Amino acid sequence: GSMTKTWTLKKHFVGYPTNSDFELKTSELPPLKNGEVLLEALFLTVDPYMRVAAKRLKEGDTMMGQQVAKVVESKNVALPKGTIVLASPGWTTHSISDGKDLEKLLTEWPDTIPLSLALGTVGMPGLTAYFGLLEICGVKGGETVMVNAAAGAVGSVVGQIAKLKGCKVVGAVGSDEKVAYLQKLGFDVVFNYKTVESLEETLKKASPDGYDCYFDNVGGEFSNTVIGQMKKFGRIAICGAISTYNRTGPLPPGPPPEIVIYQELRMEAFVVYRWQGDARQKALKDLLKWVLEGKIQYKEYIIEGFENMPAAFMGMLKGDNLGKTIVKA
Amino acid sequence: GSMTKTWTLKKHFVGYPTNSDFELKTSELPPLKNGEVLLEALFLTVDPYMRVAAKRLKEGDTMMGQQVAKVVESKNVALPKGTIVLASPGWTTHSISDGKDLEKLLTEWPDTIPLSLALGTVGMPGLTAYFGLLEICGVKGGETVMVNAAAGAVGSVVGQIAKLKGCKVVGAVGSDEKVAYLQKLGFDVVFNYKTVESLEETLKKASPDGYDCYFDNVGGEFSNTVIGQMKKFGRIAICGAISTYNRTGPLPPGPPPEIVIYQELRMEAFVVYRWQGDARQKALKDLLKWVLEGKIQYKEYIIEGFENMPAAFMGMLKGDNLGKTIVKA
Amino acid sequence: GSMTKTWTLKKHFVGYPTNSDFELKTSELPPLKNGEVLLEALFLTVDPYMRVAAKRLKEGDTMMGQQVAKVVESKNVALPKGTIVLASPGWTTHSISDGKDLEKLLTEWPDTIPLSLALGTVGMPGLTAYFGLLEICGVKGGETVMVNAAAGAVGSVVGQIAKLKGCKVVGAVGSDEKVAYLQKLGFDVVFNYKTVESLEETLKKASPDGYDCYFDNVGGEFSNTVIGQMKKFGRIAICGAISTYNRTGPLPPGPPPEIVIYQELRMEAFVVYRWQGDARQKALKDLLKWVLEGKIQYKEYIIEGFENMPAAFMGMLKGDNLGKTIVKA
Amino acid sequence: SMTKTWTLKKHFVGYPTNSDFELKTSELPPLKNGEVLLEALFLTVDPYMRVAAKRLKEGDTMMGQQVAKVVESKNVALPKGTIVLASPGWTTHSISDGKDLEKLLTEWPDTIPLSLALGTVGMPGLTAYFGLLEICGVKGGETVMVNAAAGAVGSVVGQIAKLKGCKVVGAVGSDEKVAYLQKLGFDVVFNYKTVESLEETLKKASPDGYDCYFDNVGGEFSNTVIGQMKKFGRIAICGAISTYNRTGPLPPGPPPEIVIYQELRMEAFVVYRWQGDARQKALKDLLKWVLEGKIQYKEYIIEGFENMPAAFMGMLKGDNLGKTIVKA
Ligand SMILES: NC(=O)c1ccc[n+]([C@@H]2O[C@H](COP(=O)([O-])OP(=O)(O)OC[C@H]3O[C@@H](n4cnc5c(N)ncnc54)[C@H](OP(=O)(O)O)[C@@H]3O)[C@@H](O)[C@H]2O)c1
Ligand SMILES: NC(=O)c1ccc[n+]([C@@H]2O[C@H](COP(=O)([O-])OP(=O)(O)OC[C@H]3O[C@@H](n4cnc5c(N)ncnc54)[C@H](OP(=O)(O)O)[C@@H]3O)[C@@H](O)[C@H]2O)c1
Ligand SMILES: NC(=O)c1ccc[n+]([C@@H]2O[C@H](COP(=O)([O-])OP(=O)(O)OC[C@H]3O[C@@H](n4cnc5c(N)ncnc54)[C@H](OP(=O)(O)O)[C@@H]3O)[C@@H](O)[C@H]2O)c1
Ligand SMILES: NC(=O)c1ccc[n+]([C@@H]2O[C@H](COP(=O)([O-])OP(=O)(O)OC[C@H]3O[C@@H](n4cnc5c(N)ncnc54)[C@H](OP(=O)(O)O)[C@@H]3O)[C@@H](O)[C@H]2O)c1
Ligand SMILES: COc1ccc2c(c1)c(CC(=O)O)c(C)n2C(=O)c1ccc(Cl)cc1
Ligand SMILES: COc1ccc2c(c1)c(CC(=O)O)c(C)n2C(=O)c1ccc(Cl)cc1
Ligand SMILES: COc1ccc2c(c1)c(CC(=O)O)c(C)n2C(=O)c1ccc(Cl)cc1
Ligand SMILES: COc1ccc2c(c1)c(CC(=O)O)c(C)n2C(=O)c1ccc(Cl)cc1
Repeated sequence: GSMTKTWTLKKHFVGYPTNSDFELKTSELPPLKNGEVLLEALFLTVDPYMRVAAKRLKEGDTMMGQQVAKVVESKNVALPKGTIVLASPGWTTHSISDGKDLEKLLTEWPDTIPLSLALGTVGMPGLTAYFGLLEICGVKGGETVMVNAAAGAVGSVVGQIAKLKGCKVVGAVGSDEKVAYLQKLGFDVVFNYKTVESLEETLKKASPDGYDCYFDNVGGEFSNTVIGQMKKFGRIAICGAISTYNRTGPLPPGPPPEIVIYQELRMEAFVVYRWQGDARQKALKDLLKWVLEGKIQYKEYIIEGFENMPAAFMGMLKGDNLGKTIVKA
Repeated sequence: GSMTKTWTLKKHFVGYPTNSDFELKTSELPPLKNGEVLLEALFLTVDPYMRVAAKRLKEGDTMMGQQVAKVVESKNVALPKGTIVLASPGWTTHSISDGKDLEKLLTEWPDTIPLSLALGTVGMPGLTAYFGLLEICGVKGGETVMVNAAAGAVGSVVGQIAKLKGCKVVGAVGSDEKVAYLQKLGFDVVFNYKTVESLEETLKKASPDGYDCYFDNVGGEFSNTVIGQMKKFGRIAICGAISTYNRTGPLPPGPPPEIVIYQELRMEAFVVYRWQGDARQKALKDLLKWVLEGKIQYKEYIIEGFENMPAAFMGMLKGDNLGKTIVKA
Repeated sequence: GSMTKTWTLKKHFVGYPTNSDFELKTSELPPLKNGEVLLEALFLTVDPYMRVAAKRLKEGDTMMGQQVAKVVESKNVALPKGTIVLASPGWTTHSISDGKDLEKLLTEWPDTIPLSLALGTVGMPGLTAYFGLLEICGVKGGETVMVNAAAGAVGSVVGQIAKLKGCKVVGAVGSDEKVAYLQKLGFDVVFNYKTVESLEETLKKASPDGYDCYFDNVGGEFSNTVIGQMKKFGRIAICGAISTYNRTGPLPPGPPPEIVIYQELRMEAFVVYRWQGDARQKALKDLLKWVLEGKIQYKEYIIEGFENMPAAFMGMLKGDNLGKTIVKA
Repeated sequence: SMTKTWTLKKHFVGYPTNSDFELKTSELPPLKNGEVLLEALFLTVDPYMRVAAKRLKEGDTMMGQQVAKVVESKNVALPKGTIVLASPGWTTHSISDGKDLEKLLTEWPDTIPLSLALGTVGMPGLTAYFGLLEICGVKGGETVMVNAAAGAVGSVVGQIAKLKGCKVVGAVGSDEKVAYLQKLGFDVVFNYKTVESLEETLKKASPDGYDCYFDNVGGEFSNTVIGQMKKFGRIAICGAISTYNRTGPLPPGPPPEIVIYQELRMEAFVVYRWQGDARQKALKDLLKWVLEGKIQYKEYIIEGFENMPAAFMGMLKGDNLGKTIVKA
């Protein structure tokens, strides 16, 4: 009896996604069964991983993704109308759930921050920065950390956790606007990797001593240069490689194995969902407390309208976003 | 006084080394001074690293390398005539030393094994396999381990230590004679990577479940294929990358970061000389005991004549060697 | 005074252009000076060369390009109101010109054909096909000509001029619709290069004798295969290499010089603007006359709306266009 | 009669190695009508053999040309003592029927070595002659880039360019070769192996660019040269020796943006395209220029048929200054 809107993949991406690769559909959801609830999207997220996972989708399928939603119709006594939850039905305005696949927000979640932070700094990207930096990289204080995409959802949290842990932070971003923003946040050195005369010279001057840690979101040639300036036994958290997600040809060369061996680098990739239970719960509480204390400032790149969700995904891949990209329903 | 012969790098290598890139030179060493000794090479080693480190030499320099030598003339009572030592004067038949840079063999070294094992299984390559497998890969027992160059000095020791730790071993070699030899040693699966119809399908049949560990001596496209079949949380010891040492053009593409990230691989490069003191002495003794007890079989590829040292170096780069490549003086 | 709209390059392209790389800007043009005129764009062209030339622009500059325009205000007696001219002010709807850089259409230009053909078959792309085939390739009749992008502006004119000169034409295109269209036109063989089981096998069956001429618009691996089937002393007109314009990494391998040398191939690149004066005028008249006689059928891929000019440029790079891509103001 | 023959034991992997060749001694049959027995005096080794050996079956004889003399004859047109060019491969003695033999120039004097018939006054000299004068189309005054400029073909290219009034920028692989070509008078000569940047070196050697490019090397080297060709510049694609011994994929191709913008003309060629009167005219011109001192000849002589594999391998690695020749 209820209607919904859903973004589906009409055509597989070639290079960057385009508007014609998506198709909006209006359908009628089935009636609720006993124990089910109807969820209305309040905020939806778009994330770089969707560019990679989309290739395993079939044409006509719904784009994957998480959202903050509220119950608008309930046949479940535990989930009354008004309940806020995180759910991953994909790019859709309304969806059916039985309760098992839903996640309530932290009990201490205050009204002083937008619910949309549950998809960002106090959500999956913030957890990625938390464990990638503190556990994979293992910063203990005083290290020099290189982080790229430093003005995005993950990188901005990485740099600010590093600063509050007593580290020096060198950040790479793709616009002068992002450089200014992170400078205001207090990052030690920030530069626009698109306009540097020499990426090697820039990284050398940013830290003549080398780099203890590298939180890598970009991959590709950029990371080959960073590897040449890691300290011996330096540590790389392989978080992402967004410079390759939209590639049409072969991957770029790897770093010269001469340098990798001499540098005896430890390089570990990770997926945020590895951490669950009490470890995950504790990381969310730390992130919430740091936001409320101002040690982590949040900024959101809000795109208004479900109909503009493809445009938000496409823009984020191209760096339009300063901070977590969010679609307000 | 005494005469000597020395192999020098006449020209920097372009692709594989050739005879024209080396020049034998005969010089007269000065008489011995107080505290000096004259060393006569008994066995000299050639190793893949020399292909890469030679680029940092100047044309005319002596090729670098280690050797087992004996004192044949002494003005140093602490190093009497007949003393056996390890020394790294380069590709030379005779050399003068004062003692500081000389390393005696293990005191328990028996006459039942060749002195040349101090350059191989009970030497630098054996230590490389030892720490690369037990620490960097961190084998606990029961893992499925992929080792390439599995019939070489390091790789053959890797597979044999893995077998006595209870691991399944999948070895890749370059000739049918190497396939047969390692099968007789007991390696679970061994194949000739040069003649298999498809490296990917071969690795899948050798272990449909994937690979817990990857001892990587080869790098390049081969490692790209192995990475597509690593188990989640799989560990890679980046030991060498010999598939690139003789390249004329750019490095090959890197591994797909999509697989590296989702499988959350740990990948650490290492240099054998990192381990010193009691850990190194303890590893040498473990290797020596394993040899005498038959747990580690040794095979040497002996090339006779100092004048054939370039041919041994080139042949080993071409895969001629079954076991440690050694030049008998 | 008069208002105008201008497409600017907001960001340098990384891979394929995206909407985020362009910015529409509204300006107020200054008053006309004596001898100047105000031009209103009727049709604008987008062309592959713009993907490569944009690299030399500064961010904020106007995208380069040609257009058919009409004088809407004149202080120039030679250019009264209503005059149609070709002009190259870039991607702009209104512009000021002093007349020197303007080109009137052929005096015999009839009302029976679209004005936009002055940007295509009876314009710059038609001149590229004309001189590239008749002069650089030097077809005299009876040759077998391989042309790729055979359904684009240049390639479609190449194949049709080749057919009317008595040549056999083998065309490569990127869709089955383009295969069907060119087969109907009378091209001897046409195939979809994206779906062939083996590019070499397809080209061998299309002409077991080889290829006398190769009009190359694509470059890359495709041309490596074509070179492997050129007749001895075959001629290649290097017109474009669009398969590399949107690359993120290094160029692909070159053709095997063993084949290029033994086949003694003649390869000459050219720019259409080399030909001027009477030679250029003669070609324009030939192209118009062939169009009016039906020997050259024209097709246009029309995108309506100046605001959709970036989308027409991007679509053409992705093969959306059958025939010359044109933006109707 | 007995003979000695070098055969391809194993197909090459990278550069040829000593083990890839096998010397075989066989007994030739007696002569029939019109047949002669040839004794090799000089044999040539050439870069093309590295590539043509890929079409051989293992056990076959290595291909190649040689100067030979008739030591036994049943052909009146070819008496004992006659000098001829023959291509029986790497063999000390061979039987021929006369059809495939070529007499030397009739005016060939005793003042020059016979072995020049395999070099400056032979196939490599003809390659430089037609490659430069026809494919590059030198008329005089051009700035000419020639690599392998101290080899058989490249040294003749640079000297024909000098006598036509051209500026010559030559690339070689040793300081000895740099000194030899600087002494000959080449305008600019550099060791491409020791420059820190090939682009900088070519930029300063000719800030104006290059009118012509005689290409013996190919690969990355030629990608750099293409970025410095003047508009409408001409490239003679003679060889690509930097790729003959490759084990992996070819390097990237030249940047098409530059090739199109500069409207470059690039034509490959094989020396045997020219025959009859055009070939004869070139041979005469080359002999005249050698006798007049305009083309100096230098040979890299390796003595002994048994060292022919070593001469072929060394030439591929740049040991040779001038044409590599094996003295039987
Ligand atoms: N391992 C995990 O579990 C995990 C979880 C979440 C995210 N990730 C990864 O972390 C990265 C960041 O994700 P996010 O959610 O925070 O997105 P984000 O950084 O907010 O947005 C993507 C950003 O990447 C940059 N970018 C795009 N193309 C680029 C290129 N070619 N070179 C360099 N930078 C480029 C752009 O910023 P500039 O203007 O600075 O270029 C853009 O703003 C992605 O690689 C993603 O896959 C991993
Ligand atoms: N990091 C360290 O401390 C350290 C120390 C010592 C050695 N290493 C490295 O460990 C590796 C083994 O060294 P080693 O002394 O034991 O040499 P080795 O394996 O005894 O000899 C090299 C072997 O590599 C193989 N090979 C050559 N080219 C190859 C290619 N393109 N692809 C695949 N395999 C190829 C050949 O065997 P096939 O018949 O299987 O091709 C050859 O026998 C080298 O990469 C070396 O640099 C590292
Ligand atoms: N030298 C000169 O003076 C001159 C002048 C004008 C144009 N040109 C060149 O000539 C070519 C054609 O230009 P045009 O104006 O006629 O454009 P066009 O062919 O009308 O449009 C470009 C076409 O190229 C094809 N294409 C795109 N990406 C490709 C790829 N990766 N591989 C193969 N084909 C691809 C697409 O058709 P498919 O469906 O077949 O992919 C597309 O329709 C371009 O290379 C251009 O630079 C040269
Ligand atoms: N008809 C034809 O098209 C034709 C006929 C004959 C020869 N050729 C070609 O012309 C070239 C020269 O032949 P040639 O008979 O005169 O031989 P050559 O130049 O006397 O000997 C080959 C020379 O090439 C150089 N070389 C080797 N490897 C190299 C590399 N990787 N990069 C750059 N230079 C390298 C060496 O000199 P450096 O010390 O300067 O490196 C070596 O001396 C070859 O490419 C051959 O195939 C073509
Ligand atoms: C990846 O290319 C190289 C280049 C140089 C290398 C190595 C590898 C390795 C490791 C290997 O791959 O064997 C070593 C050990 N190299 C040395 O220069 C060296 C030699 C002796 C000492 Cl004491 C210290 C360092
Ligand atoms: C670049 O190669 C990939 C491919 C797939 C990936 C990721 C990275 C990452 C990590 C990232 O880069 O954000 C994630 C999370 N991928 C998922 O498929 C996924 C999607 C939804 C869920 Cl619930 C769980 C997993
Ligand atoms: C680089 O790949 C090759 C392959 C074959 C080649 C050549 C080059 C060259 C030129 C060179 O590079 O020297 C020649 C002359 N090839 C011959 O097969 C040949 C032999 C005899 C005659 Cl009559 C005609 C041609
Ligand atoms: C792929 O590398 C390039 C880069 C720039 C190019 C071209 C090709 C071509 C040819 C082509 O289309 O391939 C042209 C014409 N370029 C121009 O910049 C240009 C010059 C003058 C005018 Cl009036 C208009 C455009």
